[PDB]
Amino acid sequence: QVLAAVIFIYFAALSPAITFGGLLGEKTRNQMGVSELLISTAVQGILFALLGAQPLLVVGFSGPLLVFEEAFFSFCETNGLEYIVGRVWIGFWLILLVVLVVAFEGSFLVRFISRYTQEIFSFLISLIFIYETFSKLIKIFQDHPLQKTYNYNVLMVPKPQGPLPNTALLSLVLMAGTFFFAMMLRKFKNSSYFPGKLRRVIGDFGVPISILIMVLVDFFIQDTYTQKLSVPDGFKVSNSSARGWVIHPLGLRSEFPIWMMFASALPALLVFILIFLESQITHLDLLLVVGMGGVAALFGMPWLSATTVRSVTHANKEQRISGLLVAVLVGLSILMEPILSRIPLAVLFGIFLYMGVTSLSGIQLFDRILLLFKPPKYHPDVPYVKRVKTWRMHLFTGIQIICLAVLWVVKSTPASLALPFVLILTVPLRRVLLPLIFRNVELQCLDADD
Amino acid sequence: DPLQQTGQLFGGLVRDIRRRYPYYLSDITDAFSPQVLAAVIFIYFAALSPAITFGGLLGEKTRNQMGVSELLISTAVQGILFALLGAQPLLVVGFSGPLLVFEEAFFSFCETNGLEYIVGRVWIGFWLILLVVLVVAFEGSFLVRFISRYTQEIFSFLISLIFIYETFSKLIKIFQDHPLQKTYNYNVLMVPKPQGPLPNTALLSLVLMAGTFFFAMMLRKFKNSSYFPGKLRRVIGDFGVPISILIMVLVDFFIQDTYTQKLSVPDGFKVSNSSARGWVIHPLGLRSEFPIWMMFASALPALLVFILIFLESQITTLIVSKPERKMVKGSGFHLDLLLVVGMGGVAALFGMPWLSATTVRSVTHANALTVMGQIQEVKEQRISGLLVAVLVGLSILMEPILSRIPLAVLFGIFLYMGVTSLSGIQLFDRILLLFKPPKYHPDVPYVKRVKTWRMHLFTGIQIICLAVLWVVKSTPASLALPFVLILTVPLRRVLLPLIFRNVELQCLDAD
Ligand SMILES: CCCCCCCC(=O)OC[C@H](COP(=O)(O)O[C@@H]1[C@H](O)[C@H](O)[C@@H](OP(=O)(O)O)[C@H](OP(=O)(O)O)[C@H]1O)OC(=O)CCCCCCC
Ligand SMILES: CCCCCCCCCCCC(=O)OC[C@H](COP(=O)(O)OCC[N+](C)(C)C)OC(=O)CCCCCCCCCCC
Ligand SMILES: *[C@@H]1O[C@H](CO)[C@@H](O)[C@H](O)[C@H]1NC(C)=O
Ligand SMILES: *[C@@H]1O[C@H](CO)[C@@H](O)[C@H](O)[C@H]1NC(C)=O
Ligand SMILES: [Cl-]
Repeated sequence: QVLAAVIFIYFAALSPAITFGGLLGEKTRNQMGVSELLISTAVQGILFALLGAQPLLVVGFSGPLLVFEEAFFSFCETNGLEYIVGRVWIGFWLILLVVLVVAFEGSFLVRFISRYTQEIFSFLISLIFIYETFSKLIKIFQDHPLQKTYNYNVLMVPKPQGPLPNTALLSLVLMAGTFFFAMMLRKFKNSSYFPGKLRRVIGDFGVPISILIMVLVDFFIQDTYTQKLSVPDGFKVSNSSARGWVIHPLGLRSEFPIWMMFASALPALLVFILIFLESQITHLDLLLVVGMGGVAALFGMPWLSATTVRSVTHANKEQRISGLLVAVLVGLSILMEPILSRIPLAVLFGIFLYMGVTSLSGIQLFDRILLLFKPPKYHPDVPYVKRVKTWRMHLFTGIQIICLAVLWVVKSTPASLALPFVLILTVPLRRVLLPLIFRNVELQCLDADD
Repeated sequence: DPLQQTGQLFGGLVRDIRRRYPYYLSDITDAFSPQVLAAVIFIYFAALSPAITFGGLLGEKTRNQMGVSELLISTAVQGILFALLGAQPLLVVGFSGPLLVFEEAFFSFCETNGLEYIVGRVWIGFWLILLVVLVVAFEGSFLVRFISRYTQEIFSFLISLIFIYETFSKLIKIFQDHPLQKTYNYNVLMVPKPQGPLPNTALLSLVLMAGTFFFAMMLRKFKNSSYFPGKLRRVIGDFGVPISILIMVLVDFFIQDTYTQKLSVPDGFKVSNSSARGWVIHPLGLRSEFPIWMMFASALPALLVFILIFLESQITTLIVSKPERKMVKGSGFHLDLLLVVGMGGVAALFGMPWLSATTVRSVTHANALTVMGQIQEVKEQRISGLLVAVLVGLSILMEPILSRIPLAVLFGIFLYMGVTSLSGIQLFDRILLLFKPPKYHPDVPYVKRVKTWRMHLFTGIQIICLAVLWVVKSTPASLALPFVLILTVPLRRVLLPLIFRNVELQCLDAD
């Protein structure tokens, strides 16, 4: 049973890892791509299985880190600075910050983060995925428009340099099909058909089965082009003309400025905020995560977070061996270059939209947002309807919606590096400003801990 | 009882009239509701598009003896008269697939034997009128007492499956006409139709069909949901199919440079081949003399056509007028059979096609007028079918609005129609129960009082019958499909009691 459980924890680890880094590649001009994230996830999984206190957590790239990497990439492109050396110095500031945390007693702010901030954070991260996949679809339709005629001798060796006949519609079809198949396998896992063991096994592999089906569909279409996953053959870096394997803190093409080394403290404090929040939703493990992320930043490798996983690895000392096996197999996943380069990006974007929509379903803020449109006689048995009036809970949800709108406006500004600051500013809003608007009983009934 | 044998001649017809015609003012004023307008807009497309497709196919199979215009005019006139005079006004009278097979087979016979096709059709219609008057006089329609849920559900499931299969085959044909290629010809002529492969036509057709089906199903689910005010929710859910059609038509309208196949109607109210025939067919030949023997040899094709129309039309009437669908105003079988076959025979005199009651269209029309909430009641009237027939008749003059409707949107609508027509069939429920474990079977008598492997054996015998009927539909002896269906009537009554116990037979088969 252990040999079967390590197969399951592979694919559950594989599907975001091949997705996010691909996103990261398209967000970083392949300077920071699939291979860096895969090898970083492998080495950090090995080290976390060997040295971690709690092996129930798994380490991997997540959405908030991707948003921060895009914010820093836009910051560097606007200021003309080098990106990955700034990442190196942010990492150095992370080592010094976390060793100060160890020198102090610990993180005493764990009680200040409430259900308010976690709901706002998760609803913002789920809203980012849908926006990103729809923006990618719009970009594909802008690259290859629906025209009466096309130039049928375009050159495609670096990238398609002109419009193409059926690429945009096939990308839309692949995205919709992958999302639909993932949602229906998720439905089938909770249905009443088939034997229960076989139904649960099939529904547990909902993402890999949909991925395999859509990859087969695109593979058996011969003439139409669809953009594929950019994966190098071996242990090589994604963009060799951009950076080497080891990245010196001084400079690659231009030396790093004196001012931005000491000013690297300000973005590095926000990395620690983002790692702290999503590890709390899912301090020795925080030490290992931040320290390994800062060490891996020297090699141009991504920071990871702490995420929880289902009880399949609990049924596998045994759970530490399973983590080491899945980490070394994630390392060996880069060796399967042909079957990873035959995967379209539209399949991964359908999976991306599926993960966003699935992540929306467990949030009480989303439940109240749906409760805005229902009549008051259809509101459920939950205590925040029986003990809080409909107008008061609607005002509460409207305030949270206003906060989400403020966060989305700030993320759209050029100064989008201040998103963790504005999002941690909701704790002074909850602990100070909300008791002036609401009463007490409504406040312990709405964002009640559980 | 609506299915009884009285000794007085034309007794079933006069009692059908006496039981349905007092409800005429309620049949007029029961339609004053937005759901009836939504049903009109739904059934108009659902009855116009098969008329266009079958008229084009008929004009291809013959030498334009019977084209799109004749089918549209006949459908409009027969629908108007059947709505104004019928005993079951919720039936939809239109062309069907077996009728096309008979018309091409009879055209092949008349071309081989050198006879005139339309005059032979006229004499077939005369014999049809004679046999339907004789059958209604003898009250022969009571024979449909011998059609139980076995034959009804087998026929309804077969028709729904062929509908879904035909829609998917149309989509696959659209893919085959415009394949996914590396390169295309830029100057493809478009005047009769596209003469070659085109980019973005197959995939956009698939996207339009999928989007229309998805919007129809989501707006169906919104009707039974708990969101929005209840009145607004019911109004939006009632117009779910028109809203889906409008949304995807607007999506196709805002895409400029991509070709999609649009709905096309003939121009003007004229015959398809003015040289071959006029408006009125003379029964004593048109250019040559009509032989006397074929005047008497029309009895066998008239019997075949009467058997076809009788079985589809009466099994449709038993399906729509089931007691589980909460029909209260009453139905009619003798009057409906008399009207359908008599107007078919009269329309054959003008060269117009004869028509029958179609199962999928009539079930869709009744389902679009059923008030949900478990079924409370059905909005039954004579205005929705009359307006659908009138709009089919005026659809030639509706060219600027019908030229903007792509065929893929209607293909998604047809897929939605087939999927919703599967619901309500116990054979489909047992087919679904074949895949569920016995833990999750519902609280129905045929699960509680019947062992689960016996229920599965009953379902498997029905699947064997469906497969045999599908094979008969595939082979060129497709006109024997009703007769093979007749073979399911002794199968319930003779062979099944040898292998099943009596309580299991009244539990699995009921009324
Ligand atoms: C490769 C597999 C091929 C199929 C081989 C299938 C061969 C096969 O064994 O299945 C028989 C199975 C019935 O099995 P059976 O009812 O005896 O066993 C029950 C069943 O497994 C339920 O799913 C369980 O409920 P839950 O979910 O745990 O809550 C229940 O557990 P418990 O709670 O009572 O203790 C079990 O007792 O279902 C079918 O009849 C046809 C399924 C459709 C067959 C699909 C045909 C494609
Ligand atoms: C919810 C609704 C879903 C519906 C999906 C239906 C798919 C049917 C596919 C039929 C293909 C076929 O048969 O394609 C046929 C053609 C080749 O035919 P040819 O050589 O021109 O034949 C000419 C024959 N003549 C000469 C008689 C005219 O192949 C292709 O160009 C490749 C089509 C690939 C289809 C993939 C589309 C995406 C499907 C998955 C979406 C999730
Ligand atoms: C990274 O690769 C891209 C191609 O996607 C290239 O345009 C860019 O110049 C590379 N970055 C370098 C060389 O720094
Ligand atoms: C009309 O009839 C003639 C003779 O049967 C035939 O040749 C012709 O194709 C038909 N159709 C048209 C449109 O003329
Ligand atoms: Cl049919």
